[PDB]
Amino acid sequence: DRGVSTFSPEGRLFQVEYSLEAIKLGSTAIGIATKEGVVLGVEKRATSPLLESDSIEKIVEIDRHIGCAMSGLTADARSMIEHARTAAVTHNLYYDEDINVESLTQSVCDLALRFGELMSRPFGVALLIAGHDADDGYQLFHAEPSGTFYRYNAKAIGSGSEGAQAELLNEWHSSLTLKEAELLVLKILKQVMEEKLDENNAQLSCITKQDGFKIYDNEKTAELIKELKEKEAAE
Amino acid sequence: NNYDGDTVTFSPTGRLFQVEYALEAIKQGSVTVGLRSNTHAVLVALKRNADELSSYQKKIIKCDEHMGLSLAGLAPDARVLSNYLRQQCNYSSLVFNRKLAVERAGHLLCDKAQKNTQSYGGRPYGVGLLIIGYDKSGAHLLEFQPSGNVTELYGTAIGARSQGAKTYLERTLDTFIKIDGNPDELIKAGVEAISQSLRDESLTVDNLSIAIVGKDTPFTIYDGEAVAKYI
Amino acid sequence: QFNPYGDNGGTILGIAGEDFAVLAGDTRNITDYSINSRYEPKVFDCGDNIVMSANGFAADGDALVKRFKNSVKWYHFDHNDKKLSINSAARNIQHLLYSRRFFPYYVYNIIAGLDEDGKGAVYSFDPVGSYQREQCRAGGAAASLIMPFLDNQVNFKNQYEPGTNGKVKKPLKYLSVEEVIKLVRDSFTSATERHIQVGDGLEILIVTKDGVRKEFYELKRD
Amino acid sequence: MTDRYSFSLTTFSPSGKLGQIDYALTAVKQGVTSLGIKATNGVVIATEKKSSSPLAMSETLSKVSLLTPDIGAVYSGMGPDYRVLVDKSRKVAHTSYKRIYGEYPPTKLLVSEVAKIMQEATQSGGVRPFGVSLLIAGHDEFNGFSLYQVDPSGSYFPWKATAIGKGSVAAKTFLEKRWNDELELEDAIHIALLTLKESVEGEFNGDTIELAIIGDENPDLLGYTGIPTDKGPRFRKLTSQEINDRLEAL
Amino acid sequence: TQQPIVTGTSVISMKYDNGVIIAADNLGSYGSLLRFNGVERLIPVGDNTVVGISGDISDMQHIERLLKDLVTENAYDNPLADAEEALEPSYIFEYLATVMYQRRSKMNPLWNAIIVAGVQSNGDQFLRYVNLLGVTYSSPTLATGFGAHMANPLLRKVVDRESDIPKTTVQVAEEAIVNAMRVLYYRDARSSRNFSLAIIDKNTGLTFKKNLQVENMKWDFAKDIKGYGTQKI
Amino acid sequence: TTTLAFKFQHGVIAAVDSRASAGSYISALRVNKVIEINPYLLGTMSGCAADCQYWERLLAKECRLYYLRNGERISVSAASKLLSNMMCQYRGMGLSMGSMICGWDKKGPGLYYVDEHGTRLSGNMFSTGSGNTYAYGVLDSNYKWDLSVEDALYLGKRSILAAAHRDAYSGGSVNLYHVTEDGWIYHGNHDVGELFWKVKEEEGSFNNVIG
Amino acid sequence: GSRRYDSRTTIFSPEGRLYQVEYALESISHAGTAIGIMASDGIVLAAERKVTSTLLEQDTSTEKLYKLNDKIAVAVAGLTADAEILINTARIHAQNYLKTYNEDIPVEILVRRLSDIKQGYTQHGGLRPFGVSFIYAGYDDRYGYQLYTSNPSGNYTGWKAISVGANTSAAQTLLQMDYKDDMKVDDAIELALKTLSKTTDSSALTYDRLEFATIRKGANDGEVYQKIFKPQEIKDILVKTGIT
Amino acid sequence: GYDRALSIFSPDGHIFQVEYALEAVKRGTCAVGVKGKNCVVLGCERRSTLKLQDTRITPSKVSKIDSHVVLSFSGLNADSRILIEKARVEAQSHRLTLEDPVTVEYLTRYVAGVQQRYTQSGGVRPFGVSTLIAGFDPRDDEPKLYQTEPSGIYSSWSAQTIGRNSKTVREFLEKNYDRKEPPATVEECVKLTVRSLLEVVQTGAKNIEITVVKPDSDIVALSSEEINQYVTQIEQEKQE
Ligand SMILES: [Mg+2]
Ligand SMILES: [Mg+2]
Repeated sequence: DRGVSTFSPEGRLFQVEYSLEAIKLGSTAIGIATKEGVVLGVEKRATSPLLESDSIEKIVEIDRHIGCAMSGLTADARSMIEHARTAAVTHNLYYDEDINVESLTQSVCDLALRFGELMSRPFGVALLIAGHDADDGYQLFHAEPSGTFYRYNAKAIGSGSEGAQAELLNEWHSSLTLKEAELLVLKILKQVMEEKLDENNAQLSCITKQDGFKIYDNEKTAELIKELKEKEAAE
Repeated sequence: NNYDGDTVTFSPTGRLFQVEYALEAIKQGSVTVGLRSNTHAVLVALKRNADELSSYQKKIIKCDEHMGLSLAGLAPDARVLSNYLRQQCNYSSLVFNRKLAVERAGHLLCDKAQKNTQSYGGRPYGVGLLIIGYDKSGAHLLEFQPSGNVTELYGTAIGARSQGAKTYLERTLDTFIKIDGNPDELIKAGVEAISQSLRDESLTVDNLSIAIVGKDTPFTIYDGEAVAKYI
Repeated sequence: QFNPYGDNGGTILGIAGEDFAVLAGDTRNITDYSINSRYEPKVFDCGDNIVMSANGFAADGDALVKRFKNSVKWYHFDHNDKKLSINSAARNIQHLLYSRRFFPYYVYNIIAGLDEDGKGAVYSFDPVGSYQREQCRAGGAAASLIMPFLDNQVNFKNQYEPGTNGKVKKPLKYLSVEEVIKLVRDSFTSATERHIQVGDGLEILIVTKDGVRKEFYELKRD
Repeated sequence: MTDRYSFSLTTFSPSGKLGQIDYALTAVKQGVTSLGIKATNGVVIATEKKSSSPLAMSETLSKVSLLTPDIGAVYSGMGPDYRVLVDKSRKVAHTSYKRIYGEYPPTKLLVSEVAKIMQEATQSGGVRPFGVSLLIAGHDEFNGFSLYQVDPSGSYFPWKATAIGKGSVAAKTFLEKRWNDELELEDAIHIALLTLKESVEGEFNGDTIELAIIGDENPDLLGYTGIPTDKGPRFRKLTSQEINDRLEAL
Repeated sequence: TQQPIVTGTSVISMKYDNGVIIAADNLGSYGSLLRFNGVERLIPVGDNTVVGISGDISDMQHIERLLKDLVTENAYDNPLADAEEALEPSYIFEYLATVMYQRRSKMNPLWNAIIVAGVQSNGDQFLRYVNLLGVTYSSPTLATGFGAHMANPLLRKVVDRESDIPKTTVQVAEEAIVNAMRVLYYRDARSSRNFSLAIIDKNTGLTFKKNLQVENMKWDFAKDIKGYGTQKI
Repeated sequence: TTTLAFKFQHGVIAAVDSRASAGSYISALRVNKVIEINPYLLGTMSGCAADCQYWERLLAKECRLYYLRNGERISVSAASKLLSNMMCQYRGMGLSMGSMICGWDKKGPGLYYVDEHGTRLSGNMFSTGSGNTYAYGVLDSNYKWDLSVEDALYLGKRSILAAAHRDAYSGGSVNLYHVTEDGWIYHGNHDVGELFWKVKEEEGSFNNVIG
Repeated sequence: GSRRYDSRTTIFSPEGRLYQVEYALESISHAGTAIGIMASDGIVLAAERKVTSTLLEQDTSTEKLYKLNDKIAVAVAGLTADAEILINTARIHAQNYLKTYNEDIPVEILVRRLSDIKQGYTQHGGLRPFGVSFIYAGYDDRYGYQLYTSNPSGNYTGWKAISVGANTSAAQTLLQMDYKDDMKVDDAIELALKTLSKTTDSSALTYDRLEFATIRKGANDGEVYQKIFKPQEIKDILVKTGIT
Repeated sequence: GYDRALSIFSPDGHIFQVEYALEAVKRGTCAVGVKGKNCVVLGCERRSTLKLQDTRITPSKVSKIDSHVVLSFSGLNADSRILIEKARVEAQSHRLTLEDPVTVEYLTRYVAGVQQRYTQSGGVRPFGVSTLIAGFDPRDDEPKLYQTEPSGIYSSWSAQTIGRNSKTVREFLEKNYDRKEPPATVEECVKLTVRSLLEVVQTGAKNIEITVVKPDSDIVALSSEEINQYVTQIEQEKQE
């Protein structure tokens, strides 16, 4: 056939480029970073009404100060999360402190290109890693299967990503509040989702310095959705 | 064509296409410039962002107090190679109480890259490196290609549109080599060199990355408002 | 039979002030009844405003210091040039020591610096990795000669206020760097008189927010 | 380096055929004819010494080989494959039997060990099957005289008499007409020589024919005296003269 | 773990104003047997370093080969092997000290006591000790074995501290070293009269002196010594 | 050294001395012999301080990872078991560890003794160290399940004092901890020298000692 | 490198089938038919040797029926050499169990073990599967008399009566027609031979083309006896049942 | 060792080996899981192409992983045994190291992890198996039902079906299963499970297996006659 670590004539790794196509088929995940916190939101996308939607876990805690959202082949994310949690806790063991968000992200991205003929293929999932540390404040990173990670003020991944990213391009500014970010994620999720957005098929979360990483209750999110509907009807 | 499926295969004309494709990844990468005098050596790098919300990808990596490099191509491969350099620099210090010569560092990088071009299963590195350093024989600038070829130069550039900066340095050769004991003027020449590779975009405060090493100057990277002075 | 361990003598002393810290140690290196060197530095600046001394078997002490200095270097590389706090350094050293739990570094180690609130800090280690923060700690050969004196003159132990007759303790007033250095010098001058492995010279490293400063004093050479 | 062929080179085709085994059998078919006949008091195995050149000393090339003192082997197909199988068969008779039980293995079990080796070359990674069919003749106390065929697949069958290689189809028909359950060893040798003449084109004599027997114990070939229970090997290779003597009574 | 078989006794050394001096006798003892009389225990590395070794001779010969290989390896792909990137005393010492400590940490030591004497690129004197335990120390005077007990006291009378080094000439330093070697010959039962002496000076380079002998010895007073107390004859 | 811990109506008390000796020489007057694994788990320490510190801080890592994976706080039984299984790996190697794992989980307050042998015992009361026999005497004669938090704290405090007085290798100061379902609560450092005279006067005990 | 020559023996087809397993089953369909019939008082194993010769030494020959231990036997369909590898492994497993628990291995446990080995070759290793299908006839004190089959996929199932090898479609229909639950060994013996006689590709069914075995509690009192039939005994039972 | 990357991405971002493993599941006999208010029922299809089968000894479709958790599947039978064995070992390993039995979710997560591992490890192919894992957590009376598939994804279901014609029985369950009021009793839960299989099965004879799992390690498999009574009652109500 051909090597798994083969370069194309254009100078790209075939397998890495193909894994990016798998991520495009994944459900939408959006992250928005503010000076009051970073918000993470995901489309759950249940394949059937009999599937209990609260068992869909596409937003995950890595540490008290770091959260993570996923898009693509979500089964691949489990070992990445396990490594991230181990790296975060191990650093606390060695250094009696919280680990930097960038250092955590870099540790996850080191796994990415460990494939060949190590694992047999790249990961088929992209991660939005959000967190806070004392040195660089609130941060949002986009970790890819290429091993590359970009920091973002706001980022969307998944099937509705380019439409959402264009929307995030217009909406984001450096003075956003946490509440404004929450509604903004909900607004853009509602725009790109196939089914009508509600508290059962969409999930919110955030990371603040005080309270750390928190996944939002369906009751809490439902109120924010109702608040969104009213403010859009307000003009 | 039929001979580019893996790195272990020569073409009928004696070419290694996988290595050439890895070389192509460097050409897609953002421009970075290297140049030196007899007292200092300078790296200048144009960082690239994903979009307006994103950060600008870091291009320069410190290897020791007296050595470091800039990258163009696959960033993770630069991290692997720079980590290797950090270890080798460190082995020399711990075992021999000796700072690693820049020329020897180049020889080590050449040999590491070479092993990936002759064996089955692996792939060539998809990144180019510009290594600067100051050792017992003064200032140095190296250009690394993932073919294994390492070259000691007065100045150079790699990445997209790097030919413009390279021609400029070829003209300015006699001038910038003489900039001794003046770090700011040497950086200026590097910033002017990398400017010959720009189109549509210009050098902004979070776009530009500069590093310097010299006689009484540890390897230090300048980003953010620290490079506004040179814009 | 080959004995991989040895005893190079020496004595060290770390005292934590209110906004400073000192780590002192004699410069004499010995084996048995012979002097190897009258000036062989034992306390080192490891960077990030941290000073360190591994007293006991010099070969293991030099190896541990060398490794910790290396751990500082890689902490910078791995975590975006972040400053290594004294408490993080202490925890890291625990793991360096316990990696040899079954073939230990035969050294009693002390580090000194400032905590993240700017206050003086001293951490003390045993050969196998147990550690804890302290205000005052003497280590090495003449540790037993010095510590009782420091309990008395630094923490005012067994000292009460005249007139009360044991009812009111002497209040724990803070000491200046000049006061601490006097106690350090008198500690080593006294140790030098009654301990044969202590002498030749005394080197003190003082740590403040401004950085690391050194002071050297002669001791008796007999 | 490293052997990176850790996958099977013999695989089932859509029709259920194991190609490499079939092709190994084709190589055996091209090989020189060899045969075996079992008598009441012995077994004979025989083949043609197809000399590649007249300058070659064909005595130095042994197609019929002693495996144990009471077991012998002959082949058809690829000679080098046979030679290494004989080396392995001799060794396995010691390692997996004699060093355990203090005696040589019975014919059927040594055949079983050889068969296993050949089967493994049909399934293990990065190897082709052996391109030989073996005829193994032997004797042991509890089973008596026996003759076995072993194919490239590792399958083995016991025979009263059989032939393999070039003219096996014609030779097996010839043996069917002549064989009975009352043959003496000398009768089997006579039939072997008759059968073998049909497949031989050129010279037919003791120097161009290789023939051995499993028969009576040979105390003259033991090499020592003093132990009553040790009576000598039952395997014996016939000399060039001994073959020619029987070709006059042919 | 082993035991030393063929051994070399004291190595002595000291710093002076423009360089260092190092000396060691030419004997290879086999217990109390003075077996080998032509053993060179001072091994020069280039033109700026001399490594003096005591203890096990088979291990000394091994170290000698490591140093020889070090010079070969340093020259590889090194245009400045005879200039800026030549081996320094500090490089050579640190390498040996790394090896010695690693070997003791595997419980298979090189049964030696080593003194590396030399002059650095910048003209600084280098003098440092390392032994089978990986223990290192530096001093204006350094000596191994018996030399530590008898030579150091004499050499320290010349250079008692760092400030005495600039005041000490090569003639005074060599004289002190030569006297110390005589004292060791009087008092060390595993010493020989023949020795080697090396001077590494920042101006005059490496001067290696072979086939030296202890001379000007005092023995005449022995004729008057009779008995062990009461005997007069 | 003297450490104890016991279960009672409103949780578990944990009390320890503070002395460390190198032969007859008192190397430390103030070591922390309680390890704050996490906000709901405590570990006392006897034996080698390094083994206790290292393996129990590593236990905290495992307990935190457990909570992240399962989204639920680890039990005292499971935590104590993880620790005992670490010990069994270095079984025979020479580790020295004797600690009480104290906590509050679903089954209520919990207390497990764990040592280097791999022993793991559930119980209402434990005491380890060179002065444990003295502490057991005070505990056994005054312990009830019906104890108030105030009286229980004093009991553990008084039991350490008993050991500190008689045992030469126990003393310095007393560290108290109270473990609730909302987490552990630190109840201070108490100098034995000052505590002895205080208790002697108020309680009338230690008549034989002149004060 | 080596990848070029890799057939990839352990992959799914687009339809979700294992190529090599399917092709191994195709191979087995050309092997001599083997039949197993379970009765209330024992089990019968009957099998057809493939186009034999008159010069084949039948009385010392074994290509179909093998003994695993005193309580369990197997009938083989496919590559005989492949079968012997598995058979020896099964014999060792039975003895391992006996050594460990001091009890004879239950039939299913042995069957599961061999079937797991077959399975492994279809999922990992990159080797061709064993081209073998087994019929297991055995007895233990839990389930009594048991028949199982396993094929190259590593899948195994229990049966009252079953065939493997050639003409299993025709054979299974004939067995399904005449089999009853209250059947006895002597009746099962007859059914097996009658089924082979009708499904055989040969002109006539004779003793030299058959291997036969029974597992009976027809052993003196509460115990089980395995009987591998001799050539003369197969000739007698053929006359008794009225086939020759 | 054999290290060949069998599960790899294609240009369109698909891992065909994982997708072809799902086709093996599609071929497998139908399995269904329905959780009531105080129980979970696992129904399984038995294809009647195989008669003369010995049902005493033939591997049953539902397997106990522990005394309180069960596992059924659709797909390759041989593959499922490996997952079952691993699950059973992990269940005992958990009891031994943590002193509590596994939760149903934990056991599911483990099995799903094994399946995932076999989609990006060298030299191995994915499991051609989807599983339904059901039971009750220790000292808990809330029913649990999970599903896993070759890719390694898993999720909780009020009711779910896998295997051949699972599209049809899922269609039935989606219109017949009410979340606000799940089958209140064991009877209602079993009845709904049998009804769902009768949409696909053929004959309601020995083709339907039913296993009821109740809290506190109360697991029982229904017999032919017990199931036959459900089959009888369903069609008699249907004749109207
Ligand atoms: Mg003194
Ligand atoms: Mg006491």
